[PDB]
Amino acid sequence: RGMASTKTRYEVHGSHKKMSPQKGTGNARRGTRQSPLMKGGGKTFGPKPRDFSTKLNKKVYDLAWRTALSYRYKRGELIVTEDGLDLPLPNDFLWLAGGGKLSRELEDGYVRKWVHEFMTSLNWGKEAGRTTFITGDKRPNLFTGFELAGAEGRALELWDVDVKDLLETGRIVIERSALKEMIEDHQSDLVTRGPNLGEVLVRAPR
Amino acid sequence: ASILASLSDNRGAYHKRIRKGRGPSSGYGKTAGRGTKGQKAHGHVKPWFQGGQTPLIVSHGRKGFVNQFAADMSELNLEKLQEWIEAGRIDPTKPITPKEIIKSGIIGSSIKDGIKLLGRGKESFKIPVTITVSRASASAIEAIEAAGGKIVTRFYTKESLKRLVEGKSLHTDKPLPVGKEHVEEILAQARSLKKKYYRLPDPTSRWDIEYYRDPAHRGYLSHQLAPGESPSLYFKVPTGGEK
RNA sequence: AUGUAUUAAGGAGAGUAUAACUUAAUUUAUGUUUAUGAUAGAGGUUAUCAACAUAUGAACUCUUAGAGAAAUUACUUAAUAAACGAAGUGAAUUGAAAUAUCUUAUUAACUUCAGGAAAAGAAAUCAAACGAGAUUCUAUGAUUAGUGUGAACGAAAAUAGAGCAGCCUAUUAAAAUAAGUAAAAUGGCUUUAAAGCUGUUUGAAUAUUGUGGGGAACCUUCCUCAAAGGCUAAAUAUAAUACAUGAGUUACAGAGAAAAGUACCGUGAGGGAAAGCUUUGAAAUAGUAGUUUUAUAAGCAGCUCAAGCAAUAAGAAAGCGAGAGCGUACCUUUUGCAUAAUGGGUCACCAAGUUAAUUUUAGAUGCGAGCGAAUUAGAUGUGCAUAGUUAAACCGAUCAUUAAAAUAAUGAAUAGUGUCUAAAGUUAGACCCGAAGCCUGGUGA
RNA sequence: AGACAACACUGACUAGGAUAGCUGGUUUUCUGCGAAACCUAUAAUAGUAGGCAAUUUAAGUAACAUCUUAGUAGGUACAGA
RNA sequence: CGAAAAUUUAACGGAUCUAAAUAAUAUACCGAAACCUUGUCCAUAUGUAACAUUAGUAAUAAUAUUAAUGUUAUUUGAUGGGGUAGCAGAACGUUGAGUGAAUCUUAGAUUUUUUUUUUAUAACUAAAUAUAGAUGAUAACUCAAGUGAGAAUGGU
RNA sequence: CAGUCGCGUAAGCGGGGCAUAGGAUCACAAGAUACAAAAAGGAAAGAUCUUGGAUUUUUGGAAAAGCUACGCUAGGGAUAA
Ligand SMILES: [K+]
Ligand SMILES: [K+]
Ligand SMILES: [K+]
Ligand SMILES: [K+]
Ligand SMILES: [K+]
Ligand SMILES: [K+]
Ligand SMILES: [K+]
Ligand SMILES: [K+]
Ligand SMILES: [K+]
Ligand SMILES: [K+]
Ligand SMILES: [Mg+2]
Ligand SMILES: [Mg+2]
Ligand SMILES: [Mg+2]
Ligand SMILES: [Mg+2]
Ligand SMILES: [Mg+2]
Ligand SMILES: [Mg+2]
Ligand SMILES: [Mg+2]
Ligand SMILES: [Mg+2]
Ligand SMILES: [Mg+2]
Ligand SMILES: [Mg+2]
Ligand SMILES: [Mg+2]
Ligand SMILES: [Mg+2]
Ligand SMILES: [Mg+2]
Ligand SMILES: [Mg+2]
Ligand SMILES: [Mg+2]
Ligand SMILES: [Mg+2]
Ligand SMILES: [Mg+2]
Ligand SMILES: [Mg+2]
Ligand SMILES: [Mg+2]
Ligand SMILES: [Mg+2]
Ligand SMILES: [Mg+2]
Ligand SMILES: [Mg+2]
Ligand SMILES: [Mg+2]
Ligand SMILES: [Mg+2]
Ligand SMILES: [Mg+2]
Ligand SMILES: [Mg+2]
Ligand SMILES: [Mg+2]
Ligand SMILES: [Mg+2]
Ligand SMILES: [Mg+2]
Ligand SMILES: [Mg+2]
Ligand SMILES: [Mg+2]
Ligand SMILES: [Mg+2]
Ligand SMILES: [Mg+2]
Ligand SMILES: [Mg+2]
Ligand SMILES: [Mg+2]
Ligand SMILES: [Mg+2]
Ligand SMILES: [Mg+2]
Ligand SMILES: [Mg+2]
Ligand SMILES: [Mg+2]
Repeated sequence: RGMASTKTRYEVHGSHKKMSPQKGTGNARRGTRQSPLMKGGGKTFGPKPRDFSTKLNKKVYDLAWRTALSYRYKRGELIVTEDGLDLPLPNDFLWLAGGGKLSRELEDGYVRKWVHEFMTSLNWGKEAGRTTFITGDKRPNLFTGFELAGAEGRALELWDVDVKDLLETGRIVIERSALKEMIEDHQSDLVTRGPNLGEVLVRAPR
Repeated sequence: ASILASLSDNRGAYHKRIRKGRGPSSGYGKTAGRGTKGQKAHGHVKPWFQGGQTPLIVSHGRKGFVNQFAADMSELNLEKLQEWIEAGRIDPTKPITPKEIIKSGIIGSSIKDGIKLLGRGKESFKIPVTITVSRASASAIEAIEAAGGKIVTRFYTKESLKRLVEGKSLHTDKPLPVGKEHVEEILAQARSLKKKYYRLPDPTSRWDIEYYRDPAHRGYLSHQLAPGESPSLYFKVPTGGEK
């Protein structure tokens, strides 16, 4: 944010009269009351509202994005899935929650219990780091599930991901379309004149 | 352990921070590298100050003036023009115009007051092309024609060169005709285009008109001259003989 | 602190159910939902055990009729702060290492007038032979053009963003298109000599069928606009209120004010505090207790040598120390200080090379004759480098002097660009603290 | 009487706007190197600038210092009239 | 002998000395933080070996190796060692921040003390007192500074 | 080195004086140069080269008299009571 602020001797309240005479009182000669040497005087080099942001080349920022995406690929922590990446919550619960029979206290108490036991079977929960789900759009089940059970992981939208978010959890669970759009938006250094970007080797057996 | 707790810049990128006024052992302690009670310790000296002695620019004076009317050409050589064609970045079969010289990158990413074709590497240039620039050196005009090409020097400004890249103006190697026997054909063309295109300006001053009026520069106004006529709008070729 | 939204007159005196606010100082009614809400009881003083929305009774005195020593008199359905805005008048400190022009500065201040904003505004504008198309706000353009002996001062076109709106039949009522006007001389202002503002004395013309203004001395052609009449929202300024955010503060901090312009000081204008909570308990200082030394001695109280004392007990000696020697505090400032040269009663806390823009360098690293930025199809948004040369253009791997030229002579030629870390030059308070003075507005006999 | 005009008067008090080539102060440790008080210019001599020149670390060295051997410039001590 | 000054012997430092004075010689000894020797610390080198971390490259169903960085040892029985103004390098500490929805804590996290150890502006061992499950503390690496005070007739 | 002049039989000499004692910029003025010309054609005002007028004599270049015993501030105590 960088909004911290402090008052200098030129902003502190009060009059700019001289405190004690130049000579005659025997004490150290003093000027105005807003000097830093006084009790309520201003801080000379105090913080001020300024901009802390720096610059990073688009090409260097894109290389850092594909380096964090490859650091996960070689370690097996990049698990891409198909589209429609949402938590497969039971149908009965969804029918009751949508209907309104279930109160909030029970609707939330269940999502927390199910998401915890679902992530533990997959070895994807708090006992094994955590997981980050990156999807193109916001899905109710997923984003709502990881809002009540946050110890098991989190969910993010493709536009809400940074280079620091890929490196902050145990695993990255990303969608096929999300990845194709994630590497296609950060290949500035590559696309300057193409390379394989989503080339299909084995097709889904419909 | 964690990756975010194991990142750092190369050691060669970090440098010592000198905080003055923080103890004797630091090496920048009391005086803070200022000396002892001078003007450089108490206040600030004017940078232009030399102690009182007059500077040399006042003892000699400033020499010359800065020409504020000279055109800022975008220099282009033949050694570099041949490299773009061998790489396939400039089509030699089509006319090479400022729109295609600025969008290819040969002259850079800055559009200046014109484009001048120079003659560096004129010995290894053997590609027949049809180039159009604002100027051309004597060695670049005959080097382009020795290979079997054609060159024409047109008049451009900084604004007209920008409209050519933006497509707001169509390129043409001919000046606007003059007379009542051309309105019917020129106005015909404007309607057909079905767009608001701007026109390329023609020279107006004496020097500008004369530069593109002589065949030495291959000016696009050279067709207005007779073989015995001179390019200058004031001087004339005297006649040789006894009379 | 910034951002968003909303709003566009403020204070005091006295009184009162001490969460409740005006002599009625806890008024009286509606509608809806009420635990699946909203965000089958007890309880009218043993009260307000109900929130939201919409209405509603009451609301004193002064500022504020007249007078006066404001909160009184006397009457009566008497009533509008500050900041922000425009114009008028207009300094000085400061810089130029003095100082007159200049800078500070179309500044501070004062004076009048006006509104929730005001001002300005739909070209007698800019451009340059192509064209743009009102005003206002922000950045770039620009430590530029330019001015000036200097120090310094300093545009416009254009570009990008915020807003966008045009008109005279103005959405609130206005022109029969502007004459003592444009302009000239002269005295000033502004400024580059133009354009613009102006006191004195003078004084024009009537539309592209080329009349008039401008295009930076000036004349002409061309271009361009149409003064001497008007209307116009938004983006902008300030204050109040509410909310959001925080590698902002957490009590000598934050604000001057966690009960504050209050207590207190001053005839007055004016100056202007301290003080959080139930937690923790540092140092200095004081009175004692244990161990140890001390009444023959001339110690910056430390250091080197060290007898002895010191644990009821197997084991375990920190501490104090007689006696011997060495040692004339610290800092600052100086050629040089134990100096009888400067500074300090002790301890705790506060207290000084920082930030911004700009211009550089080193190292590291990205791209690479490109870099950076920025974006179904296309365009758009500063910059630096890619070529040198001269006073300058022409010219150009060649250029300049040689009054013609010419290897006659002499000089100059080849990886840039962005980012981060650090150190820097420049301009800003500019590492911190400290004058006497000068100017303007007020106060007091 | 340079007298008085409310602590202040060779021109009061109060608020707003300064500079100071002068003085004082500038806070943790370790490591490497290590000066000068001279010349020139300056309304300058308490300042400043350019040198000499301290530091950093790269490229160079027929580097620099000292001695030996041969050579060269220049007139002091001394001695003399 | 000449040779006289005002606090006190008053320029042998003093005691004292007939040499323990003076002149010409000789030898031993003492004597500095100088030098030597044996160790230590630090700075800069030069090759080699080994250990750890990180990142590659190969091998493995019957581990080896390459590079960078840290570290110890060792080769040349390597060289070097005062310091103001000043210049430069390398670190520690303080406050806040990320990794952190992490790690640890009545089997005692935390306790301004005391104590112990380690080439040590720092942390650590133990002890004593009190009692916290996080509005607690925290390694490592990194990020930003209102970051370090015996000195301003400084201020509270 | 180029240009083109003098003297000398020639070699050759000549970019003032046997040597050592005469200040810029700015402004201004007179010649040349043909560089740029704020819409354009010219011009004005600029630019280069040569040259001139200077107790610019504080001669690296201010247009410049004193008093304060009523003095003020910041300092040094270059010894000033
Ligand atoms: K420095
Ligand atoms: K000092
Ligand atoms: K001056
Ligand atoms: K200029
Ligand atoms: K005028
Ligand atoms: K306070
Ligand atoms: K205490
Ligand atoms: K500080
Ligand atoms: K008096
Ligand atoms: K040394
Ligand atoms: Mg004042
Ligand atoms: Mg404060
Ligand atoms: Mg940073
Ligand atoms: Mg460095
Ligand atoms: Mg030092
Ligand atoms: Mg220095
Ligand atoms: Mg100095
Ligand atoms: Mg002078
Ligand atoms: Mg009245
Ligand atoms: Mg009244
Ligand atoms: Mg601007
Ligand atoms: Mg009119
Ligand atoms: Mg006029
Ligand atoms: Mg005119
Ligand atoms: Mg006019
Ligand atoms: Mg009009
Ligand atoms: Mg902070
Ligand atoms: Mg505090
Ligand atoms: Mg005794
Ligand atoms: Mg002295
Ligand atoms: Mg004493
Ligand atoms: Mg003393
Ligand atoms: Mg004292
Ligand atoms: Mg501090
Ligand atoms: Mg160039
Ligand atoms: Mg010396
Ligand atoms: Mg001085
Ligand atoms: Mg002789
Ligand atoms: Mg004696
Ligand atoms: Mg030694
Ligand atoms: Mg030594
Ligand atoms: Mg040392
Ligand atoms: Mg403790
Ligand atoms: Mg102190
Ligand atoms: Mg002209
Ligand atoms: Mg003009
Ligand atoms: Mg002089
Ligand atoms: Mg001289
Ligand atoms: Mg002296």
